[PDB]
Amino acid sequence: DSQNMTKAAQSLNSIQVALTQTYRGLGNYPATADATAASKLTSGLVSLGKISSDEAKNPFIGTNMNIFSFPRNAAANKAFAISVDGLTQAQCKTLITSVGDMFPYIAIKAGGAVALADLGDFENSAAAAETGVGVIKSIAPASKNLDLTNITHVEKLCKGTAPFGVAFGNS
Repeated sequence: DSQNMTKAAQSLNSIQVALTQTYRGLGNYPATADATAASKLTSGLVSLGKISSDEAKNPFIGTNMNIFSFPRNAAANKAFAISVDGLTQAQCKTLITSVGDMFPYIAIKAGGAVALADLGDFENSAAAAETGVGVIKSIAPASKNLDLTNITHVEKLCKGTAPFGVAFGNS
């Protein structure tokens, strides 16, 4: 389908549904200062049965996807991002165009794993998809969101050296 892309889509959907159902009425998502805390958050949610072990798995690398909380219009812990790390460039581009329509926010880390600082702010970081890296889709009104009619965006998407991490966000 490819099988891993289909599985990633399913899992990413299941996780964002679980996060929004669980935490929207609680005012915030759980704090995550760094990727260590993000990893512990995912493991915690598996342990509550909110997401299954298999849904938490990054299908490309076999370990849990990190879940970060990050700011929204300066308010702490008001958005989340599910990070899919360890991708090849091809997997980065394919995944974004396969599941991206389900997420208002998308950011890319080239050459490493997603970190909190890479995420910026859910509402105030403008997308610059013509650069193919960083925030490439967001609700910021000044955003230049990924535009598959633009060959520049298509070619530059997931620019750089591997591994690639892609963060899929919502609030």
